[PDB]
Amino acid sequence: SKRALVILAKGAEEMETVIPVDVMRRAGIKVTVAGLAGKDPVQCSRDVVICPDASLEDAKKEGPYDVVVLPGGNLGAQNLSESAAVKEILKEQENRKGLIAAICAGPTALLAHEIGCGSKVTTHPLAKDKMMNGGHYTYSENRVEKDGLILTSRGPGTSFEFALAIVEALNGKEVAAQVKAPLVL
Repeated sequence: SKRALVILAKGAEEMETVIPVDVMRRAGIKVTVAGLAGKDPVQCSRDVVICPDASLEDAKKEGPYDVVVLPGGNLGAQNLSESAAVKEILKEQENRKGLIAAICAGPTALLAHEIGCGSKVTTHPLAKDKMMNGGHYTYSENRVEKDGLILTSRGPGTSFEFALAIVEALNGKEVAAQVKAPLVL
């Protein structure tokens, strides 16, 4: 049974964190919502407050994940980009050859941690310049971009496609389709 690690830092975009967690869980994949700052509730960009399942501190110890997903939100992505814990996890996930997914401003975290340089990726239009600084990536405008183990999406309204892509990547076309239907997309 596939496992997903979702890192939630304050400033994180609510819709971008909940949609993938919800979706992935609908797909029978064990999702762990780890609060970047601990086990305390996290205040997201639009003030909705989420209680983490656990702190990154603990979650990190729970062996590897088939997918580690980075939510968007300017500030949230900044918090991640400045976190040493996230740096070690992303790097482990890239050596271990696992999947890394980031939506909206979230991929600018792969940049800060030098993850997957050379991959084709996408971001929120307004996060393109930051993500492209230094030309270490090749930009794309598709709603969902997947270059090997690097899966990126653009924003809130691409979350469903983002999340379903992860599902397909982890459990295949059949499961993603079954999960998708009831969603009324």
